[PDB]
Amino acid sequence: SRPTETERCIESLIAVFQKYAGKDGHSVTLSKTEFLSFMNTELAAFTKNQKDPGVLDRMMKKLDLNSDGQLDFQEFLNLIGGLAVACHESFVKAAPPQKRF
Amino acid sequence: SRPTETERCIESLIAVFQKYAGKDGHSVTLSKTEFLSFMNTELAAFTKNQKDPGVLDRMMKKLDLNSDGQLDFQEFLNLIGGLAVACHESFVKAAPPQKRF
Repeated sequence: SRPTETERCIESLIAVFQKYAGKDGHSVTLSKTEFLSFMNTELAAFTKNQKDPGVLDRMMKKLDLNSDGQLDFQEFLNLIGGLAVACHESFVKAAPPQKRF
Repeated sequence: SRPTETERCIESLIAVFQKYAGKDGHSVTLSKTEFLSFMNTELAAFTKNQKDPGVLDRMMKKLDLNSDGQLDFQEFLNLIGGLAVACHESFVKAAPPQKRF
């Protein structure tokens, strides 16, 4: 597999992490702060003017950082993935009258 | 944001789940079995001829299913995401001489 919709799907989220987590191959982790810039630089639709300080702020905080001292592989998928569920489809635009704290 | 590399990245993994987890909007979950077909139908590069029964088999089993009785949002990102780390970049093609059980 290569040109498969899913194929491009996987490589997509893995790299969002790798990009900040290493441009020339360094380690299998990243940085809580390095994630900051990425979100605001390549994910404004999720944190546009911080219209919602409960999507990103809640994820990055609850991500529980303690893996090798640095970020991680799923931590990112978890970091951004969670936002997708708290900003993109899956959960949002599905239960407008069923949303609360 | 819309045409951003990350933008397409998020929508990519969310839909892999949604697609099996509902084509016309049903719920925010999926099905352990429904995931089976998806992997073999749109992710053979990860389970091609089951060359590696430790990537998918270990993920789907350890995913710990007990959310609303059905699958879930991250469960998929976790299911496929984990594979990306156990088959795609992030972890693989990074430590050839540093891999083991």
